[PDB]
Amino acid sequence: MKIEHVALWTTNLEQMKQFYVTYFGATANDLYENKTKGFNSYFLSFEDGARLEIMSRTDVTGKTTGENLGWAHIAISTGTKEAVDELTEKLRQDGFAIAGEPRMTGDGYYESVVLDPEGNRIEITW
Amino acid sequence: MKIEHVALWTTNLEQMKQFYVTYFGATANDLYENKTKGFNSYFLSFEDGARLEIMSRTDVTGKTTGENLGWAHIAISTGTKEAVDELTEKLRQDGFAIAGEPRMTGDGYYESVVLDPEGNRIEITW
Repeated sequence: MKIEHVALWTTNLEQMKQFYVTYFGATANDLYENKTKGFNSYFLSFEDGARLEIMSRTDVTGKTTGENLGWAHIAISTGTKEAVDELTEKLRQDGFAIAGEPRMTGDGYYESVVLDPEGNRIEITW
Repeated sequence: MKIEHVALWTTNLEQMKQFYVTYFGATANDLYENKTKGFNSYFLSFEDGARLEIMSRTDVTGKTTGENLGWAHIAISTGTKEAVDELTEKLRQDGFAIAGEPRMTGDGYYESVVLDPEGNRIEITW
């Protein structure tokens, strides 16, 4: 038993795909489509481990206000401290929101926290 | 680069820990605590791959109404079709909500969908 994937409801599917592909080295599979339900999805694969399922459908439309009970974030590890700093700066210069500057957290992670094109939290870990 | 963990805001931390430990074979680490911010957390490890970070803090209190933009669910694989059926039934008999009966989905997964003690979606995959 293990986590096969984590899924994300998205409003602009292609914009999101090319974000994770550009910045986190993800590989996309073929677009899946269910015209009847207005549903579209991609599975993004990383080096190994869990995949990210990005999906959208015409009825999934509501935005959540702040920090609430439920799924909180995902953490992508980069392997080193230097890697977190380098990626956080590439994202900054490309205009993304840096919610958390790189640092050692009290629970022992060297990470930064950035927001994807639709505001979702991602911890960029070593 | 890869997904190190997926995090979940929780209202009853211990209840949630023993759920994932009981049903999905997860192993918990030591409770982390930041008394100043009212924060508590556990990291649950599976066979390998991404971990599940279950956390709570006195200010994270709001519930989200339906299916919205943002993190959608996580999928735990069990390895076989038979395993999905067996686990979905154990969960049913123990009173958990079966949102989706086991079946082959159009995107090629044999899975069921159950709700954890706090209503979060989990796809139980083969």
